[PDB]
Amino acid sequence: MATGQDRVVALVDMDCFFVQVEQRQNPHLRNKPCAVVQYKSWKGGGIIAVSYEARAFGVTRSMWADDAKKLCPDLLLAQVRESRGKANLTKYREASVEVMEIMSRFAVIERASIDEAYVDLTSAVQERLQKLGQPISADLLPSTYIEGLPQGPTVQKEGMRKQGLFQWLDSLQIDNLTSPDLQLTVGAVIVEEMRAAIERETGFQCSAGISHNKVLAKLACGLNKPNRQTLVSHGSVPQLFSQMPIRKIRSLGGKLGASVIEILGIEYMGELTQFTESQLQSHFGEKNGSWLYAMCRGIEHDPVKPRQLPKTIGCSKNFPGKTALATREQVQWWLLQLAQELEERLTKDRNDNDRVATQLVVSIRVQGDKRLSSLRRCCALTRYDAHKMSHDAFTVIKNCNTSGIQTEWSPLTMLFLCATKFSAS
DNA sequence: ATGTGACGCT
DNA sequence: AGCGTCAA
Ligand SMILES: Nc1ccn([C@H]2C[C@H](O)[C@@H](COP(=O)(O)OP(=O)(O)OP(=O)(O)O)O2)c(=O)n1
Ligand SMILES: [Ca+2]
Repeated sequence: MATGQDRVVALVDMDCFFVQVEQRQNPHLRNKPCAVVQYKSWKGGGIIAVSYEARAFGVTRSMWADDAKKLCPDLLLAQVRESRGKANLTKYREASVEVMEIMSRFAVIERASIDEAYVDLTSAVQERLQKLGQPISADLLPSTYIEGLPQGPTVQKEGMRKQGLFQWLDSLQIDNLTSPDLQLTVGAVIVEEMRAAIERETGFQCSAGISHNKVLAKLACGLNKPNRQTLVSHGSVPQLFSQMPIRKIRSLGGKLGASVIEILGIEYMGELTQFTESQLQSHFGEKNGSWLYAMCRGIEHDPVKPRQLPKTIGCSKNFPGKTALATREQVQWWLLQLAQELEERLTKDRNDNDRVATQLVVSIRVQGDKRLSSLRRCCALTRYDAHKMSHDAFTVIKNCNTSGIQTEWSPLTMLFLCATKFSAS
């Protein structure tokens, strides 16, 4: 029996992260229907983050502020810092590197997103079981939800959870330390603990998902939001997946999952457990078949990586519709500004992490082209110089102008510089 | 006309 | 090397 209960993986996401960061800075926005805005010019600005009070009005990410004011009239709005013509997210990066430092103190983290990190707690948990030859109280888990529980023979929201917790806390075997359920339970305490520190030392709230692998830890987190954690066990999986849409799983949100639906003619994840391993390999490849077969039975061996630091530093600028760049001088100018921000971020990164980028990546967009990026060329980053970068960034794309006149440009919907291929310093 | 970053594939 | 997929 290849348990599928080898590791203990947690996943922590900050609840309406960007909003909180503003709410902490501006006290007047806390416990208020509010949102983070970007570029007031076009339609009051596009929304990139929504407080959960404003999520009651139906305000969502990717929506113009003017339109959201029609749903939530008294929607308080914070604005994003702007840098040389573009939005600047230095505040949330600096606010993110805060939380990572804290999660690091407990265990090794994989920076999935800016407000997310994965934690492999196998080592840490076992090193607690020896120091705790004794039961586990419910008071050590005041925000933990046991998925699937309760059931059988407690009316409102926190009325339950308690029962599901109690029903669970009885069933577990504190005697058997190899008991995977016991491990997750202990991890949840450890997760509860680090969460409390995050809120104490930053003032920020977050949800967490605890399970045996990364993908389940992900889904578990999003189950009970906000400021709650959810424990998904091996036993919760079959009953859970049977009603759980496939689109609601990492990687399966894309067109892969779309085909998987219409190819096999299904809806939920539990319906994959029928098909053999070789069948799913026959449709989606040896890699996907092996993965889907394991994952539909709640198994995934994609490991948590010691990667608290990114591998690519980049900044983008989009020029939608008639705002496209049709001169060499606009392009020359913007590439500079883009390279200017990239430089100070690089010199920053260097002074903190003691490392340097070596290869400059340039990427563009044209009009009448759907895909996010059309062309993309590497360079060679040797000097953190906002000019040498952009000048070379121009050089590696100077040819792209299809105009007979050199002063113009034929046009760009987007530009994207990216410093990568790092090296130790 | 919403506006980074990681990874797989050829 | 360049492009495609996926998600925050
Ligand atoms: N397409 C996106 C996705 C995220 N973010 C920013 C804003 C988010 O606050 C933060 C993380 O977004 P999440 O998807 O993790 O979810 P939220 O933090 O917005 O709230 P919640 O966790 O309650 O869903 O990164 C963004 O600007 N654009
Ligand atoms: Ca979030």
